[PDB]
Amino acid sequence: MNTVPFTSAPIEVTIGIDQYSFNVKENQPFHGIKDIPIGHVHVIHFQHADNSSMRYGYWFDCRMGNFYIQYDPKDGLYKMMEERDGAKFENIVHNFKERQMMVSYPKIDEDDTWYNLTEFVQMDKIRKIVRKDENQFSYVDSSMTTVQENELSDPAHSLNYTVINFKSREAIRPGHEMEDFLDKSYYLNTVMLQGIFKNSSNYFGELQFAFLNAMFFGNYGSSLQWHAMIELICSSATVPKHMLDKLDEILYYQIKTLPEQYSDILLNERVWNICLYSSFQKNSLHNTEKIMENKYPELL
Amino acid sequence: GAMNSSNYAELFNNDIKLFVDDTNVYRVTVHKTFEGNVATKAINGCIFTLNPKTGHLFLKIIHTSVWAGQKRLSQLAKWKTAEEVSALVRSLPKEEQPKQIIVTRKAMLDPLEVHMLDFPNIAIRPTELRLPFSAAMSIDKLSDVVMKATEPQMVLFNIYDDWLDRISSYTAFSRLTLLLRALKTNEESAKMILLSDPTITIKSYHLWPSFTDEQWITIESQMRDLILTEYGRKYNV
Repeated sequence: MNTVPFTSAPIEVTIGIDQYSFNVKENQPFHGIKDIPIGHVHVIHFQHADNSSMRYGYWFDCRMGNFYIQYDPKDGLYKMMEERDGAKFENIVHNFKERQMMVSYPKIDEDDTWYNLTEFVQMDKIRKIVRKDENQFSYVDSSMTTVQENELSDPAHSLNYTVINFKSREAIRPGHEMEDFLDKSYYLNTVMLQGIFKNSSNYFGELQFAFLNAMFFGNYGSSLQWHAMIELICSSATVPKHMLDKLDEILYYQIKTLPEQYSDILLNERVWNICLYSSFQKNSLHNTEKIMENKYPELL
Repeated sequence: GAMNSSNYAELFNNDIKLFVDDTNVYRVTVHKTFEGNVATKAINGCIFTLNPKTGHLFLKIIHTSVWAGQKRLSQLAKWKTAEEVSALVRSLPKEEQPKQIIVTRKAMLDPLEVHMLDFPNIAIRPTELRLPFSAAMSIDKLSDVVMKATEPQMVLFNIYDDWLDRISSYTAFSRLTLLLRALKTNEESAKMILLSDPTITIKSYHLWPSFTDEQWITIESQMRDLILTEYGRKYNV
């Protein structure tokens, strides 16, 4: 069980750790989060009480280093940093734990929700989508644009998701225009899976990362990417049985976790109606279709 | 974006453009089978691809053989239209290629956009205009070349005959649309108006009769009266 200590909390903030959230008051003796499960990526995220503009946060994996949070009064944000001195770090964490100045990652023993949202998400793949190679953790916020959004502006602060575009020469083989537009199997299986992702695990990891940035930060480009990657599968007549069954599970947990009050801004009516009711895979997503029809019958 | 009454002069500027109408590509007769079920029999069709400034009509004849053993023909017909327009553009010298292609039906936008990905500088647009190009098969010489075709064929016409010697493109297009609207509304009455005086003939190299300027004004009036007469008949107004 790993720990992300905080130097202090000088500004009132809502702190997210994965799907959990805690309100901290201005100058409250909050010194961090303990008992963080090893084996998963994690996201620690922030919304300031005095300016809800900019949700921002840090993707990290405690296996890769010792990370802490320190408020920067110049840049006005809680920053993640790495502590290279193992013994200094262990000594700080022991003191804060002894004085019970840390909140406990509040995982229920039965509860596989975080595993189920992050099954395919790996820190090494996050670090290729979010490029800042001097840090082992990745900063994301509300306003960061995608490479595809910047094509349609600062490249260093961009989300480098895989560009998916149904009306592109990459998506459409010369001489198979109708075939490739109406059945995206070529684009899914040869171009994206064999060509770019190498396997369904990397494809699912990107889809799951896109959903979590959409949900936790309200990142609009992330929401577009999540829907494009769902639509590419649902619009393909030929998909491996194992990929369809896994996609059903992935989407079920995403729809289960989504706050009901955010469904109107996070779910695209066109894409979900098309995927569940018109697409080649309209009858392949049993679990997802059932939770969508019971939780969000309005959207459909 | 979409072409309407707000930007109507754009049709007659010096930017090469084509209208594409797919409404006569897939044509069928519906009939009873021996067992009392219903079946369709395809007949020859055509793509109507028109430069509104020059009058040049690229009439691609669609022979019934292109449907043989194909499914979902109304869907395939849009993609075959887009394939043929794409092939026509690639066949033209660069200086003759259009800068814009306007489709008369929105259902042609995605098929044409996908076939023309190699031509990112050619704009594919819809139109808010209700154009009567479906009535092209009411022009006897165009109907004749389509129905006689035994194989796929492209035929080039000038749909304005020699009118651009005497009138602007704007006026020629207005005359064409009024003639086609009348032929679409009441074909028999329109053809009666065009052919009722034997002394005015259609030249071998023309589609329409050889009307003088004064005779065209009379014809245009009779066509407007036909459209208004039919509108009164339809709506009992």
